[PDB]
Amino acid sequence: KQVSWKLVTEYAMETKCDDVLLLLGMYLEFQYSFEMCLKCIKKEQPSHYKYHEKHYANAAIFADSKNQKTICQQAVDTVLAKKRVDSLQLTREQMLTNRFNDLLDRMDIMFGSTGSADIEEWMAGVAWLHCLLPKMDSVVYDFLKCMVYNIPKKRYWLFKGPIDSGKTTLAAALLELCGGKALNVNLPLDRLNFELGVAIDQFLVVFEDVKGTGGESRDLPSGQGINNLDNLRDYLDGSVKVNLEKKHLNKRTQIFPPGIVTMNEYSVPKTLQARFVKQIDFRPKDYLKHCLERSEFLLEKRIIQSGIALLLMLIWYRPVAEFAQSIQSRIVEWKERLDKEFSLSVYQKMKFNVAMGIGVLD
Amino acid sequence: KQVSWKLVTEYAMETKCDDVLLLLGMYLEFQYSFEMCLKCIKKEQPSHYKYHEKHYANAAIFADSKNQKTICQQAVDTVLAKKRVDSLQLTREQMLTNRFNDLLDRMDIMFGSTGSADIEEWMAGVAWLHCLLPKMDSVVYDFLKCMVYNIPKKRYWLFKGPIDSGKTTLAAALLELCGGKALNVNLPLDRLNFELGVAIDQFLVVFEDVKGTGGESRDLPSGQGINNLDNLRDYLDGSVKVNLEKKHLNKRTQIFPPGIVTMNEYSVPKTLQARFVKQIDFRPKDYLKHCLERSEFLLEKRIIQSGIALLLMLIWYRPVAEFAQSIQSRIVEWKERLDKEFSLSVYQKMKFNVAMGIGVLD
Amino acid sequence: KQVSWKLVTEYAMETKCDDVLLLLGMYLEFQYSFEMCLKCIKKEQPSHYKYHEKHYANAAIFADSKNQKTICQQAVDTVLAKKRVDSLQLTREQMLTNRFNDLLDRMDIMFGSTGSADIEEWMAGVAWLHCLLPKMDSVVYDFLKCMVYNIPKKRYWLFKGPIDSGKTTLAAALLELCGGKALNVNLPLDRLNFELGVAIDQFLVVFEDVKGTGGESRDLPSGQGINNLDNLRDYLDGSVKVNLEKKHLNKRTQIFPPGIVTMNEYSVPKTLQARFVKQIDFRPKDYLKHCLERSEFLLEKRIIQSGIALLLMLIWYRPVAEFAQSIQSRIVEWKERLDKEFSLSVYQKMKFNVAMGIGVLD
Amino acid sequence: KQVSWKLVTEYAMETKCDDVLLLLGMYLEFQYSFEMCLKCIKKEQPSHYKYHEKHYANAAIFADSKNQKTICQQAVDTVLAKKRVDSLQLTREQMLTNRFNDLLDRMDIMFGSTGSADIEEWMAGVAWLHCLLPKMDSVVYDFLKCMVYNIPKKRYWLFKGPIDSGKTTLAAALLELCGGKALNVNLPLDRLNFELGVAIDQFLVVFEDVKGTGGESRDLPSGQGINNLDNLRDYLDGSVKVNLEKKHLNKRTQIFPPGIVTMNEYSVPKTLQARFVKQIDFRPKDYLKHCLERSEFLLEKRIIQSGIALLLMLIWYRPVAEFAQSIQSRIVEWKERLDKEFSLSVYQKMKFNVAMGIGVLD
Amino acid sequence: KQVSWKLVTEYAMETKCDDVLLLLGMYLEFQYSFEMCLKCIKKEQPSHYKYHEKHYANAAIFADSKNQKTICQQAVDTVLAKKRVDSLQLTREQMLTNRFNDLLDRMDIMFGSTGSADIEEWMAGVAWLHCLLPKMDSVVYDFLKCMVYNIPKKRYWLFKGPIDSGKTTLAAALLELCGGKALNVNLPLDRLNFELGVAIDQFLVVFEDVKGTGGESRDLPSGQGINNLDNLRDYLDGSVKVNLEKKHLNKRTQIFPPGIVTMNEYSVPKTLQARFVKQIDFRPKDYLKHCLERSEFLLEKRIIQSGIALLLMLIWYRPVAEFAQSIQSRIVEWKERLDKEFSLSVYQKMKFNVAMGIGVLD
Ligand SMILES: [Zn+2]
Ligand SMILES: [Zn+2]
Ligand SMILES: [Zn+2]
Ligand SMILES: [Zn+2]
Ligand SMILES: [Zn+2]
Repeated sequence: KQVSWKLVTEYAMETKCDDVLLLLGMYLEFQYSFEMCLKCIKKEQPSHYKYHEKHYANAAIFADSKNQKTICQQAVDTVLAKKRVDSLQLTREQMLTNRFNDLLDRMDIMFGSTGSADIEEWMAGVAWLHCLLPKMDSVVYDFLKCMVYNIPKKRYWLFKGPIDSGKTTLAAALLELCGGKALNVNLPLDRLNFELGVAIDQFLVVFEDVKGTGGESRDLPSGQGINNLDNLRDYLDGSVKVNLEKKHLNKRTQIFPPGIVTMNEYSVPKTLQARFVKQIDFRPKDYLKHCLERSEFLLEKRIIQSGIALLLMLIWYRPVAEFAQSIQSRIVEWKERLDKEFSLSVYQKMKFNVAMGIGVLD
Repeated sequence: KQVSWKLVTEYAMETKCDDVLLLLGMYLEFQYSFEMCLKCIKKEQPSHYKYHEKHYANAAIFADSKNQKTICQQAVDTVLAKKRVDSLQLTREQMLTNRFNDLLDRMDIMFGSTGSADIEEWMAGVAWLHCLLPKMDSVVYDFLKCMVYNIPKKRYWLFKGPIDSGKTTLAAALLELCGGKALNVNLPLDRLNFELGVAIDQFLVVFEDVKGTGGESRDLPSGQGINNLDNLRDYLDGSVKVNLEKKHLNKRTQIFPPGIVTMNEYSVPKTLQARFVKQIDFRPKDYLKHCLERSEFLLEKRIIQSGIALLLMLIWYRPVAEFAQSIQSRIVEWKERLDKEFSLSVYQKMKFNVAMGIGVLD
Repeated sequence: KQVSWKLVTEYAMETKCDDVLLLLGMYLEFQYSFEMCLKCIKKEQPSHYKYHEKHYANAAIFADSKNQKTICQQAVDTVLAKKRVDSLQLTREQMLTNRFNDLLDRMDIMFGSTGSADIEEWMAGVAWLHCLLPKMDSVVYDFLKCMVYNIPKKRYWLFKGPIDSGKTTLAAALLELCGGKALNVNLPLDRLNFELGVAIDQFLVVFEDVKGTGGESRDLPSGQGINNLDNLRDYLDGSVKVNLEKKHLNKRTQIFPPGIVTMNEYSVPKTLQARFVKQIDFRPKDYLKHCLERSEFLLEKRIIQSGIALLLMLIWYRPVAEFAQSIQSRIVEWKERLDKEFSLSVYQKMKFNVAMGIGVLD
Repeated sequence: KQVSWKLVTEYAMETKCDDVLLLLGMYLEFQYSFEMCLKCIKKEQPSHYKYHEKHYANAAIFADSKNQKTICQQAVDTVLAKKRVDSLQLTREQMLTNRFNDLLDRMDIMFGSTGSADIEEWMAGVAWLHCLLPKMDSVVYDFLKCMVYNIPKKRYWLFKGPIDSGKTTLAAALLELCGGKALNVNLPLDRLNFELGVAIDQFLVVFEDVKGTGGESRDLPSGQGINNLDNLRDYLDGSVKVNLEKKHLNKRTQIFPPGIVTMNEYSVPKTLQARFVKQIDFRPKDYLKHCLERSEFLLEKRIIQSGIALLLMLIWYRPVAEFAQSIQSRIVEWKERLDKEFSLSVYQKMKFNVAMGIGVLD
Repeated sequence: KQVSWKLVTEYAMETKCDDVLLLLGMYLEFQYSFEMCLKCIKKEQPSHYKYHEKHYANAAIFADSKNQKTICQQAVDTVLAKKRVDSLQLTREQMLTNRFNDLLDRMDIMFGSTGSADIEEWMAGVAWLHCLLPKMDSVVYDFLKCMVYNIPKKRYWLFKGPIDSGKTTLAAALLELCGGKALNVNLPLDRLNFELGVAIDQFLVVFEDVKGTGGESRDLPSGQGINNLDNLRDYLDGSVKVNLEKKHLNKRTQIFPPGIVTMNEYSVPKTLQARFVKQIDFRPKDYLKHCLERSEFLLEKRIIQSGIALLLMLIWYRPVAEFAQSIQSRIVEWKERLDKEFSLSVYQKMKFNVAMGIGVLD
């Protein structure tokens, strides 16, 4: 009779779906009676089995509409219209809490009744990560406060180290823990601005492997990335706003996002150095490598690079009140979960096993 | 049933909202009953709580409308249309007063009971800023008269100074007080029109850190800024109109905007120098530097580079009749609030502190 | 009167038809009575005769409809939408089984009573192919497990060999058995992203004939392939996601696909070599060469490079349980047909022939 | 009342019209009573006088429609939708037969009651062509079987010869006899792919005048075309499919089409040579030139370059059963036509006249 | 109420109006009553006064129509559609007669009672032009026959001469008499296709001032024209079709148009020279030069370079039967008017004047 465009927009806003084709393809699965849906019975996809029921009726009418895409276009624009509002209205801590909430939804399913994730292998990831840097759980908390506070000339951390030292991994988990885009400044001074535009609306940015000049004697390729950063002081310390680009034309004007610079031991100009409020030197450690050699699951399952392993470390080490009021109920809920499955002496042993480089789970 | 396109346009026009996705996002939040509206109950957004009730009805119908996007378009074209009308019809002073009303709009909120802004700190900034130059409030006033009057060969100021000397800060605060855009002219003589086109319809312009080839011994980079500036004499003194490029074509033909040129102490050709009606030299001052070290909040909350700090200086030093008739009543309103809050002896101790380099609030 | 958009979409969805002009072309052939339909009477096209009757009615109305094109669009967006859904929700094994069902779909037709394919010849290809490498069926199986498992640093195979050595053939057959795209990386270090973007949503990738600067004496060209590969270590071992360029912008962010690298015997940097979990060397064999000279049909009917030849090898050598539960019944169906058609002693004489270099069917 | 979009699509599909403007302009000529049409009475254009009658009525209503182009747009898309189907469904021999049928329609009018063509001048063209190469009629048949069979590593012929030797002419008639696009590989390695995309959906391709390096001593310009061909082995012998481009993005992936390479006597690398299954050396012959000097009509009327002269040679020399069943009825029909107007001794004399270089028709 | 789209299309078709904005502009002038129409009363525009009355009614309704633009579109597509039809169906002579009718259309107006053209002056031009070359009217006639016949290797004329020698003038007059475009080939060998594409659907072409590298001593520039021409032998002699580029792609495939080549006395390669069926040499003549000095009106009113001057020469010298049957009656009409206006003895004195270099009207 008359397809309800509203319900479709609701489903989209509930699934957080900003892809028109992906929305179309999912709403259409609902057109079949749920009174038999195996996707639901078998709980295949949460984005499906939690809405099929409610939307059967409307999806059945939807499958007969003459402009299903136009409808999905408005549902999507709605998700984007909201993503644009929060962009200007939400505070940074709220930005961070939403990210956090989205990661918990991911964790709720991973370690749930209908999920594959093995939490024991993920706490092993926490043990390995907490052995990568001293007072690692305090570091992540600090980093998070640095990013949310986002204060001029104190918004960037510099990860320096050889390859396979750990900065890339920690810098990756940190990225996913907060949401944000990595960028590449090892480009020609004219190709730069396009890349810099990527950081639009982002919470944080990670300048992956910035290459410098000097050090070719130590087998390190000369690049202009370091040189470009020293020319992007305005961006890094962000005291005033900046104009960002995309679509071959100027878009947003804002405070460049705070972040991390991953580097490979190139000499740094004193003017560049001064832009980093914190520096972390990573050196490859033998036991850590050996631990992995005897714990393939941490790599093959991409656990130690996952921002989830870091959120997990927080929930496990950090005091509840350190989180936002709004999300604390969900945090205590996970602490109890965790505390109920792992004792301290068990988690501690995992850390001991890493130190001995033998296999977290031995 | 029958959504009102004019009611949405009203909302857009009173929010000065030129963003479609944003307008859409804002409006859809009014579909919910405002009775138990927390956003209103907590008064978290002026652009929301001030209009939710009046638009509840309309928004609720808008929610079930099939072309929400199209409705928002017309509302935005109406706002762009109004801005196109002011570009061609308001006097520069009417342009400056609207800008002032807008900043004031923020001040009511920042310093309101919902805002988080500390007015003592923003007055600490007036004091610090008032120690950056001799007779600073008169310096600001003149600039303003200069910009509004926009008179041939007497519309450009040259801020010359080392680094961390204040020119960047004052040029930034001035940029925000009047509206306008910063421009980079240290570019390829052909990738110039690109940037010069950003000046379209802008009130004033600021060429930041113009660099010259001449000079190098004193540690100053190359850049072609000075060079380029000398080839834009017609844009600078504005005796006749000019053709500005944007959208990768020739849009607006207008008198190029007045403004400032920030520079780092190079050799300025006589022909270029003759283009500036006034030139200010900034030399690093220890007390101002030490003072910041002890007055972190000035930089951390981006106060000294705010056009709001400067608007507070005019309201605090200058007489009412100096403002546009249309706004005075609002200024007087502020003077009183301010005079009720700070004694001249208090404000004076503040400048004394900056003078002794010890943080304004001691 | 009132054409059914859903009936056309059904037709499009069951033909996996993503082409609009093509869908339109197909559907308009159903407007004619199927009673005296020669295309059906002669069963010349599965995508036609299998659906003509069910769609006669609809097609006849479609013929007098004013927006046939628009109808076809939605039907295509529905198919693209389904493909967008599988990209994000199927496991790699479910991806491999669909691919297998499709190839099987062809096999039913090629070897059917309407097809022109000689099954003895395609079994001559299994034999020839089974003489190209030791334990070839186990080699194929592993690759498959490798690709499906897509595990960090253990997802790339290196096919190294001269020319006319078999690597090109096997890499082509393997490419068709799993789906995927061939890629050329011997390009300008900037005209690279272009090609790397072709890997988007693909199941596996094949970098064909990667060339290196090192080496030249032995008559091998220059090319920058090896060079480039070494700069794509992150795309190869797939520990973390990557941003792929297509449409002249940044589309999909995904784990780069697993695959093969075909190479012509250059010097492979240790850092690059460490990127391949397995390496196969192909050396020209006389009997295989002579055998082709006498087994023209193998090359002339493009059989040895077919993924169909290889699917026939798995069905012929491998046990049922090795296949996905969902498909086995169809394989068993084929095994029987095959076992009823060829005796092991016959197939063995075939390999003996390839061994003596005299054409498989003597 | 209501314009019949269907009839318009039928006319378009009957005229094989894929040009919207050309369709619009022709359907509109039908709006006038045919009961007086001089275009019909005078039989000016077959595309007009064979449909005016049937379409008057509908064209009269058409001339009053408010969106004649939208209608013509669907008629066209229909012709393209069909051209796309046959692209995937028709066999190569059917592809060739359709071409053949289209050439007969052209010949039916040329030598008909309302046509200008003089068949005697066209049989003179056949006599001249059959004197250009030994057993010429067997050559064309062979070439046609080579093209239809389209077998890997046996799909290309190489025409080598000085200028005005005859390869260009024969290669042109062959092109038109089969339908297909010529391409130019004498382009920069980066401009290549654009050109190569032209061969999409084509029956055959003709690489016109490929220039090499070496031979500048014999007054031959150095080019990179030969060099590019040796880099297009995959394309030439076509054992596996290839990706083709257009519209600045990737389109079809298919077996590159078979064809001819016209060359000017440059040395050929043994690796390139091996790609041509046949080579034909053309040497300018005196009597042939003299014959033309005394037979201007063969050139001024473009007869010896016309694919029609070749189809005519076939019908005249070849046995009916050598053609496809479907088209034989039409072939015997032309043989009788021909046999009724030209005796063997007459045609033979024409061949004798060419040999003597004096004028086919003397 | 209900505007007629066909009536507007009629207006567009009879004005040969291919401009949308222009058509719209013209039509809206008919909405006003034609009773007191001054434009009609004063007969200032044929494209106006000749149709105002018949369209008053329609135009008045058109004025209140909501989609005037869309109506005009169809009317223009109808005119473009007609032109697309003539491109493919008229004989070159029918093309030349339409062109002649059009120029004649102007002549009726220029020399009418509303026009400002002095016919004595335009006959002064025939005389001057008739002294520029021996047997000029026969020279014009031949060119015309040449162009219409468009016969292989006999379609290009070479106008070779110094400067101010007449070649430019005659080539311009000839260009206007037949229709066509001027082309610049002294360009980059890659920015050539651009210009060559302008020849699309044109009747004849004129390569103006082709320059050669050879030669320089005699004060002649460089340019690559001659060079390029020699690489376009296939475009020049038109034995086979060619692919022309426009819209930045490959549009029309056609026989390249016939025409003239204007040149300034360089060295023309034999291979290039063989491309011209006729070559005319222009050498500066004093009397012709002096004559202009005293016959300013010839240059000032752009008469000697007009195709109208030349059409007047054919009507004045040539016999009726030489024209197309379809137009003769109109020519005879003109001959009489002309013979009634000028005696042969008068016209002869005119040539005598040009001969003595003293202005034709003395
Ligand atoms: Zn379901
Ligand atoms: Zn509210
Ligand atoms: Zn059928
Ligand atoms: Zn007719
Ligand atoms: Zn009028």
